[PDB]
Amino acid sequence: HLPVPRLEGVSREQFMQHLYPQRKPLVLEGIDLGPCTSKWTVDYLSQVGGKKEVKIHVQMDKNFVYRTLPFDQLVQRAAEKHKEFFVSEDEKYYLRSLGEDPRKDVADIRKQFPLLKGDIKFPEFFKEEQFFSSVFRISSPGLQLWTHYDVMDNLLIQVTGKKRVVLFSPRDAQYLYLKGTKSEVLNIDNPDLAKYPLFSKARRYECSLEAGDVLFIPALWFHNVISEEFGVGVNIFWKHLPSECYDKTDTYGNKDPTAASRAAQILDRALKTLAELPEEYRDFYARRMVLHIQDKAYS
Amino acid sequence: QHLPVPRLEGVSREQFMQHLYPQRKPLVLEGIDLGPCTSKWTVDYLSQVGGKKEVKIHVAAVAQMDFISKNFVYRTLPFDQLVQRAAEEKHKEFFVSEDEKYYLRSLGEDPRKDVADIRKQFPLLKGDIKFPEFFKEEQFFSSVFRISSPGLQLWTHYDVMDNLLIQVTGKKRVVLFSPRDAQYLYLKGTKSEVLNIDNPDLAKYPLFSKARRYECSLEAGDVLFIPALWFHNVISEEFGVGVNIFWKHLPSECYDKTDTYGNKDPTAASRAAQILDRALKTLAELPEEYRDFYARRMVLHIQDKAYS
Ligand SMILES: O=C(O)CCC(=O)C(=O)O
Ligand code: NI
Ligand code: NI
Repeated sequence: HLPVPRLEGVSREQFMQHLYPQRKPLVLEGIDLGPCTSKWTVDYLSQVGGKKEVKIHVQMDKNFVYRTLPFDQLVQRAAEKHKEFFVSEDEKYYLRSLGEDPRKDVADIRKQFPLLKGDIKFPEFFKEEQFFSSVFRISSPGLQLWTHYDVMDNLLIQVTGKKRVVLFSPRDAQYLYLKGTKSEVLNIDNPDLAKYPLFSKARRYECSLEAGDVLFIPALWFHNVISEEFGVGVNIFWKHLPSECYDKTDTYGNKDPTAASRAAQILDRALKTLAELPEEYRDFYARRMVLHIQDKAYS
Repeated sequence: QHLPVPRLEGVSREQFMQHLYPQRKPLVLEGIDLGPCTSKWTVDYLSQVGGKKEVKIHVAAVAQMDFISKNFVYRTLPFDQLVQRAAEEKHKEFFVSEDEKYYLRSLGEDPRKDVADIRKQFPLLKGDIKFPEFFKEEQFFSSVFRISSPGLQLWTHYDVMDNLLIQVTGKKRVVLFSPRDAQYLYLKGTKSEVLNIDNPDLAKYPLFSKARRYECSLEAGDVLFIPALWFHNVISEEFGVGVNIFWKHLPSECYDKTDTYGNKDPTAASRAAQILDRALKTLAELPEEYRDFYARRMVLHIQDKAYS
């Protein structure tokens, strides 16, 4: 239960030249985000944001179904056991902003919530060219989000309400039972070691974003976010690598850099060759392979 | 773990070939009619009937031969003379030290083109020995003389062929490791860095600890079956003469035609490594924080789609 460092009065420069390079999670207390942290009450937020349709999600596994609703009702229901309901009386809601055409364009609080945007100052921790996306994350009290990872550097700004989040090192990948970018273990707290023995060797870092706190999540770091109370956050993705290194298709910040994806493909070719020797020689030379990859491309 | 390699007597060409062989495990066979070699081949006889065919030889100043440091030097001798020296302890004449040890491993006339064959190169001697007929004729790949000074310790290597190591004279301690144990052995090519296997430097080679070793000793008359890929480490305990017979377990097509020894890995496997070295080249131009993550993705993938 390692804790992630909290730090006050950290500077633009201090961050970029001395903290950022450490490549480790870190929360930043007392940054100036503007008025937003002060005036984004459920009652204000509904008014300002508007009634544009936002794609909704309704401990989550598919035990959730997607819906849609007017932004203003999304928030108001997020706060509320909601009276009117898509599925249940004790429904829980969850927003994750997306562009107009989700497969074409990234989310961006500027373009999509202009009026609300003017209320928040994103930390100037990266260069304006490196920007990737800005995302509203509004969830209801208690919601539990599977443990995923993102390929962009991330700033998770907690604007309103509390929120627990626990993180894992990229190197605790093996113990994570990775189905793509998500991990199989839903309940982080008391995990059925029965079903997944390895999840226990994973060193977890924990921390709790209080309204106004900023959590930095380096590229590749694993993280579970549980909304202690109701609240709205925004996180900001940005390109750590030269812009050419990433996936063009990717408007979520989830697809590996092409390089990873390319070498992962030729890897499947090497295996298609190997596969034609009797299992026993195939086994042998596969292990001889991972031996190689470890000596040379590890740390 | 320290296991024993089974020792079976009166095993027949059919049992071995049908029952024992497909098990793919080490096995020693006792009491096989090896021909008269086993009683005839004294050092005096071998010098004589073996002749003066000049042979390439390993000379070493220390029992524990080493490829990392390469603490031994290639030389040549007339066969008879090699035998004669291998059987002494001290030496009148010598390449390096009065106490130096010798190792013969029979080679073809032109190693670049010719596999070694006891038949072709020591015609008179092949007369005294009846190779166990335990494989199909067509798959016979090679047959090698092995002659060593007492107390000489070769290194842990594996071979790509199946192999019958025939212990004609002297006594040989042989410990083997599974091919799955590759991860514990600190290999560099078909060789292992761990030289001292009885008193291993665990400070230097920690993983060597997880390695489960089969052990067995070879006495005159004993024949040992060493399936391909099985690591093995031999130590002639007193001066002895072995011969060994490699042969193809796979479609002859699968092997590397340029290989006259039995080391070079099946072309396909070799292929996959040139391919893989390509992936490891493209990925390599990602920052290491990243590349490292995708390496570990890669091995996770191999242990699933490609391991046993
Ligand atoms: O007998 C020896 O000295 C070594 C034999 C060996 O390594 C083999 O037959 O593969
Ligand atoms: Ni995320
Ligand atoms: Ni060998």
